Amino acid sequence: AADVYVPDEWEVAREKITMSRELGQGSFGMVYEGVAKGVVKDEPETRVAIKTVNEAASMRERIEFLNEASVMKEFNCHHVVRLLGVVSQGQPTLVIMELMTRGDLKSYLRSLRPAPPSLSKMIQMAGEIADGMAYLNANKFVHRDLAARNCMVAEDFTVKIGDFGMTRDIYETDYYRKGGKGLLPVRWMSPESLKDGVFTTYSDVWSFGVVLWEIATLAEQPYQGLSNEQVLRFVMEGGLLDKPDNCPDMLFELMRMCWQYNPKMRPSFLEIISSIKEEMEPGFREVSFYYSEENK
Ligand SMILES: Nc1ncnc2c1c(-c1cccc(OCc3ccccc3)c1)cn2[C@H]1C[C@@H](CN2CCC2)C1
Repeated sequence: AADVYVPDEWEVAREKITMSRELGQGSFGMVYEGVAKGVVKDEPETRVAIKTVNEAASMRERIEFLNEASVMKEFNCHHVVRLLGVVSQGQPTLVIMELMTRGDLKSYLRSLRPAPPSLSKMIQMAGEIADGMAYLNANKFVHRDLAARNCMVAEDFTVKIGDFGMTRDIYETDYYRKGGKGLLPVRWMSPESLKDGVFTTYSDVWSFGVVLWEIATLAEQPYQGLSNEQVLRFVMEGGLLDKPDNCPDMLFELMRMCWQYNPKMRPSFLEIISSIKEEMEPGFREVSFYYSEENK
């Protein structure tokens, strides 16, 4: 008997992947743009993103890397970035993913600053993100680091849920580190996450509210002008982000619902999609988790 990563149908021969450029570093190591052969059915070649570890010599980072990639093997949603494969045998350890050609949502939103995104465009982004999150929550996954920087933009401008590795510790389920060296995205965090480190579908809804505010401000810094320590206290004392200039009333109203102090008073992602579904593009019905037979 053994409890090591076991190569499966997701394993890809090393010789079938080439890297061509740097895309940037989120969790773990550099992400590269490249090409993988035989990863998509009836495509000989596929443009892909290829993720590495940060520290070559760390077996623990290696195992954690692969455990986190294995989580994605379960996901099949138009609004979540897809896993395409894994190179686990020998070094370097590689994770092969759907290439999101327009980069991260935060960088995208910043690029639109000098007309600004129309309400309809904003709603469309919101519903796509909420749909991805509804799928994940329905599959018992709590993202914990939802933020524009961890949503990704497709060639066709579809927003999809991305990097969830930044705040996952290797030992967390069995062991606690006293005090805590853990990374905490405080400006995106619910009062109960700030208080006790509790992360649920409800705290993901809180972060979603902050992503809406990022969309409406074109990725201004939430609580700009407060330190990290000041944000933590401010939000735990019931502080809220202000309504952005020229924010459509309906969007701010959504933020307000997501930012109920008590987690049980917050909408679910399904309830958010429900409230905005009529303002989504017609194609949303055909690609969404919300309208799929999985949504039961
Ligand atoms: N698919 C992609 N396509 C194109 N670029 C991508 C991605 C992903 C990408 C997308 C989805 C998931 C993901 O982590 C999953 C995971 C988690 C844990 C272990 C193994 C894998 C990475 C990140 N980037 C870029 C690298 C840049 C990071 N920046 C933006 C802020 C810092 C953005």
